[PDB]
Amino acid sequence: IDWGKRCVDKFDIIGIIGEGTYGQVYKARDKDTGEMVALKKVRLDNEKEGFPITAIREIKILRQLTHQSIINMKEIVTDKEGAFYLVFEYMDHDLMGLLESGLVHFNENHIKSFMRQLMEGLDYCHKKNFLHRDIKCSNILLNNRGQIKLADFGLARLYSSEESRPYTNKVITLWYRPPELLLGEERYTPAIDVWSCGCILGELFTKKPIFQANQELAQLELISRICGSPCPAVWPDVIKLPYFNTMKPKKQYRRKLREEFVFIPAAALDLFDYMLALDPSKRCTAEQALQCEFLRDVEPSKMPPPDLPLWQDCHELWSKKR
Amino acid sequence: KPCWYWDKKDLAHTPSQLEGLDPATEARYRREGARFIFDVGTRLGLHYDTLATGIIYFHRFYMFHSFKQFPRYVTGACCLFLAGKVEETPKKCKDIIKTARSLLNDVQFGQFGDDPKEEVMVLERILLQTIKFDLQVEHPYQFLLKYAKQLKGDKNKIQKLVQMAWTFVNDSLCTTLSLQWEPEIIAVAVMYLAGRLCKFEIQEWTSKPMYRRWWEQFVQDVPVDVLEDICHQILDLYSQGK
Ligand SMILES: Nc1ncnc2c1ncn2[C@@H]1O[C@H](COP(=O)(O)OP(=O)(O)O)[C@@H](O)[C@H]1O
Ligand SMILES: [Mg+2]
Ligand SMILES: [Mg+2]
Repeated sequence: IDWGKRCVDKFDIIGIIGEGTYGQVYKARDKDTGEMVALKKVRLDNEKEGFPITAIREIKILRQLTHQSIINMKEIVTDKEGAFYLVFEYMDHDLMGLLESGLVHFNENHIKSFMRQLMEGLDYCHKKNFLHRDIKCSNILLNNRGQIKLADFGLARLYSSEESRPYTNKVITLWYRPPELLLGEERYTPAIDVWSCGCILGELFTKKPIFQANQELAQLELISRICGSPCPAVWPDVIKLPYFNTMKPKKQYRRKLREEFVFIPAAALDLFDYMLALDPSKRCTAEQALQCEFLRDVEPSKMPPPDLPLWQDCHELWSKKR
Repeated sequence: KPCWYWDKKDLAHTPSQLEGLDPATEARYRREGARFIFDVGTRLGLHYDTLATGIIYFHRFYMFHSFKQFPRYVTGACCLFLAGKVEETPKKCKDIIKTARSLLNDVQFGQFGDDPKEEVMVLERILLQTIKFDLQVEHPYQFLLKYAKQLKGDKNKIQKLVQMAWTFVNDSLCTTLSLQWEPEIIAVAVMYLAGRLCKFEIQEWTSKPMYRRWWEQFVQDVPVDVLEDICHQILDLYSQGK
């Protein structure tokens, strides 16, 4: 109802489960209802432009978005006596944590479900005119019921689907950043979020992230050596990009994606291929990913969850600590 | 989402009236606060939507707090400061304070006390709580442009209508109109007022010219009476003089 006014001592604080941009992230429990929540703390006195514009962003966008596969901001409370706390439904894990835990195995059917849910959320989020711009595993939460929620909307923004106007270039973390960004596109599309998810899909089938470098040039090289070199034959508009000439990879590699990942099942591989098209205009939409063979018929509610550790909340922070 | 609209009875029982502030003095306090927000943001070169968002926070703030307890210019600065962040057009609080110093006289700026920046920063917590963290707001400008763009008769008269109605939206922001009616409705009202002052028959610019109630194409269930009411409130700012 009326947010920001109830006191944070309505909650019992259990522990720090995340360190965040503008504050620590806590696991806590509602003292009245017994509900589990996550608290993102917002410190105010340290910073001199007051309440963090990034928290303002998450608040503005999350309030507009209501979907079963997008994290819900329940309310906002305060230290009553002074910081604010953003309150979310508690999610037992995130994907980065689970993966680096080695406490679970995701087979094809788990992957079927995760990708189905993640894609329905992104489609909803794209059909509301928002880009996420920071899709990666630590930003995908999973509860013990096996439900996926897309989270961390701190870098999201409105985009125009009628007009074409310019947006910030440095937006997605590098290992999940698409070729058009790496070549300097500023008038980009929701296709940049699909590329990210394509990386998630591969990363769920293999152990680690699929393209790992430490600089943009080396990153584009890694991409190229598997996805093929950017060139007009597969991507006519590539020549219109600022860094196409300066960032040409070592060779003109031919695409070898279906070879380098032959362990991935056929239906999945087709999706993987289609999500990792170099040319964003050839890349599937979220809606198209969902019409593909791999996800078309998939109904997550009628599928059993993987057996997730009920005794250990596998979040990014916990993993890199141990 | 909360409810942000009050009737006439409610507006006559604001926290400022309850503490004995006369209606005329509260009306002047809101004008002054609103024009102050408008003038500071303009000198900082801010988007008209950013000014409007600031002013709407301002009008909402004083449905919950009294002017006798919260000096109006400090709140004004706080609301513009917050609006900038919300509308993705940030200005440093230090810039808002200098501009405020520039535009106010000594007594007026006295409101900010010994540490002007820190009076703004502490108010921001209270502001955010009062507006219930409902940050997103829409204004009549966008609807005025959307509706006028579907009018078809005379390119020149239509532009005169839009320009003058635009000015009335600016005026309307100095009044509690945004606490009374949705932006769409205000947008229709300023078109209606401009049309009458310009002796324009707006019906004739639509697909149904024989129908005097031309606005039903844009908004549902708005009686003439409400439009005339909005007109009188706006016209009151051109009071005898002014
Ligand atoms: N609702 C939640 N439930 C459980 N853990 C969460 C929740 N939200 C965030 N976390 C944990 O906190 C971490 C950081 O939160 P996030 O929203 O991603 O912000 P940021 O990445 O900007 O710091 C996430 O990786 C996740 O592990
Ligand atoms: Mg994150
Ligand atoms: Mg983030």
